[PDB]
Order: sequence, then C-alpha cells, then structure tokens
Amino acid sequence: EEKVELTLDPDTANPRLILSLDLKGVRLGERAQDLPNHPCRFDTNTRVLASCGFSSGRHHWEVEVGSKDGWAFGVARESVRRKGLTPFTPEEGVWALQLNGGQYWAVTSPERSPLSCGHLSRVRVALDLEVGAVSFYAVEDMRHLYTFRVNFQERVFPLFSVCSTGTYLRIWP
Amino acid sequence: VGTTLEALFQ
Repeated sequence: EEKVELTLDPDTANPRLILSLDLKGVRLGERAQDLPNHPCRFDTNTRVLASCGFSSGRHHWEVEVGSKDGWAFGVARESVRRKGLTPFTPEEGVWALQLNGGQYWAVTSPERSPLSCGHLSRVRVALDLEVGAVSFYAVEDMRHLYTFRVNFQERVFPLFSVCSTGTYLRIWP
Repeated sequence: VGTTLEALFQ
C-alpha cells in the first residue's frame, strides 16, 4: 500500500461546489459560479475528483466527513460521465459511501447497503488495483466499513460529492 | 423508490 497526498481538481468540480483555497475541502454553495468550460467538469451532479488518479498499485488516503446529510465519497473510473445528470451508482462508475436520510450507506445498486458503523468522523479509503477492491475504514479504530470488489479496467480517481449545503468533505493530512 | 430530492444530484 502507499499513502497519497491528494488535492481536488477545480476543473472537474461542479460549479456550485465551494473548494477550499488549499484544495482539500469541499462544500455546496447556493448557485453556480461562472467557471471556465472543460470536458472534465461535472455540469449537473455535485461532484469533484482529485487531480491524481491511479492506474496500478495500492493507494490510500483519508477523508474527514461532515455530520449532516449530503455527502458521498470514494472512487470513480475516469470515464464516469461528466455532462448531464448521471445516476450515482457503481454501473455509472462511482464506488462510494454516503450519508443520506440520517444514516450511512455503501452505494450499491439497485439497492444501497445500509451500514451499522457508529459515527464517522474520518475515513480511510484504500484502493487496491492489484486485486481489484476499494475499502473503507473508520480511522479512529480501523474498523472495516465496506469493500467493493471491482476488477478495474482504467484509471481510477478519488471522488467527492456534496449535494446539500449543510455538510462537507475534506481530504485530511 | 429511488433517491431523496437533492440526493439525485449526488
């Protein structure tokens, strides 16, 4: 495995997202800003990717999470569709945990998988492109939250999404 | 069935 230092890619970010100056934190603003046009920019779903993706090996990072509904995070295949409304599902190229309806989910499809995992504050995401897995652990005790098994066929990026104005995600040092 | 409202844009 290998610890990675990530920064958010502001050209992928939906123009409603508010990114911290240091490119670690993301929240949802009210209304879009007039940001420059790029094919990589999510124009409808409230998503942003890190600037660095991974094509081989094992990598991990940590994400600090808000306590209110609206976030989801994990990884996305590079080919995830950027223009138009997409489903937030594995078949559309996102593998993520989510806080929605007051509880945590692994976003499996067609039915999400509810978790019983206490309160999440910081989460370790561990991407293994050797065996084909993405796993999530609560940092404070390394308790296993969920593993998706996927034999990835392309470059995979850290993924963050915030669809409600009262919460946040932050890449954590 | 389906998502909550704002969650459709996740």
